[PDB]
Amino acid sequence: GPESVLVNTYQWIIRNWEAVKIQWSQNPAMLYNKMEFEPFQSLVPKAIRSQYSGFVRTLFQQMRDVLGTFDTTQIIKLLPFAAAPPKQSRMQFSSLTVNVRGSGMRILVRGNSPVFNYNKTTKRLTILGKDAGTLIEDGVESAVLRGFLIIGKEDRRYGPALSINELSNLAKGEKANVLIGQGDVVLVMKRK
Amino acid sequence: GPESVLVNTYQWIIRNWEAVKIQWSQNPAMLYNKMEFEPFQSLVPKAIRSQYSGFVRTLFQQMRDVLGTFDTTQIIKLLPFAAAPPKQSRMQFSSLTVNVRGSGMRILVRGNSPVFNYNKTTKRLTILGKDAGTLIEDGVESAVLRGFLIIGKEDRRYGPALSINELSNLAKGEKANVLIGQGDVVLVMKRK
Repeated sequence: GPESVLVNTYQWIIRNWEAVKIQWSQNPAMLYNKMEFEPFQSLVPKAIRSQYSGFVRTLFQQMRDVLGTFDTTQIIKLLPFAAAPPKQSRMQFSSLTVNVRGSGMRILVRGNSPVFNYNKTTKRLTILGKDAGTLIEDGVESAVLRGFLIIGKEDRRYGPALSINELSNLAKGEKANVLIGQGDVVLVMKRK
Repeated sequence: GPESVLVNTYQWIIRNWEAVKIQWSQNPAMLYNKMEFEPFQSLVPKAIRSQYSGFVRTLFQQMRDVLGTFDTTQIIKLLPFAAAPPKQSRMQFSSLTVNVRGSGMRILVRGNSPVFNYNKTTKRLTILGKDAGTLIEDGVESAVLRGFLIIGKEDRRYGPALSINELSNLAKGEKANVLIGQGDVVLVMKRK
């Protein structure tokens, strides 16, 4: 069923991570267009899956472009969302819907969630409470906000915290504090 | 202090509601530019108060334009946010920051919140747990989402629920289900 599709998709990415990782760097459009992502795509709401894809494809390019920010967990998490024909938008998505267990569950873009839980202690990925396998690894977070880097902890110098939908009029190169999740304020920078 | 400013601003709107209500309908730009809203504006983050204002001014015009949707509570709640020079944006704000009690507290755009609590049973407004006075009243919600009307309860006909940041590519006149708050899905329509 839908839960199996989600677990199986992440299991497949892990099993083939050697090849997938290279393709993500060298020919990502070919990777995104692989048939193996179609079952996952069936779980993503039709009204939004193209915008999710444009978002994730842009995040991935940020990661390619900003040295030292490669994050295996983040690539694996987001990769199936890149598989729709992309459309651009100005929105920041904090989570991404998948239809599973008879409801829309939401995968958090930053860090762990009940759907996608990578255990830094055991090194295994758990999807909806089930094992998906072991991740084989290769401060700035380049694949969370479109057009921004998360650069560290809160700095009071930069004023009141903004929500992720309050960033559109910041200047290129401007730093701001952002409420990125419950009780977690981070410093971001709008990319030049 | 800042808490007093918030309570006093809402008390003032209520005390002068007779005049304010007429001006809101007949000469809203004059109303928005009144000096009495400056102390409230000092509480709104400088980086976002113009965008909050463009949002609220647009919501108010929706209410003027859609017959039978006048909502005294909603006008009073949002009015001080209209007092900044407005700037337009495509964002949907679910809550609006005010700096009070040494933190950024958030006034929910739809319905009640700890900061702004209108009691439908007693008919009084409570701001940060203190009385602000009695509201004197004059299904569609026209002043919550920019470019949309909330039109009723969830209708499964219209598919998976979308978050408020997932609405930008809906067509004019299209209906969708929206997760407007925790465990509350509503049907919306994108205005023609």
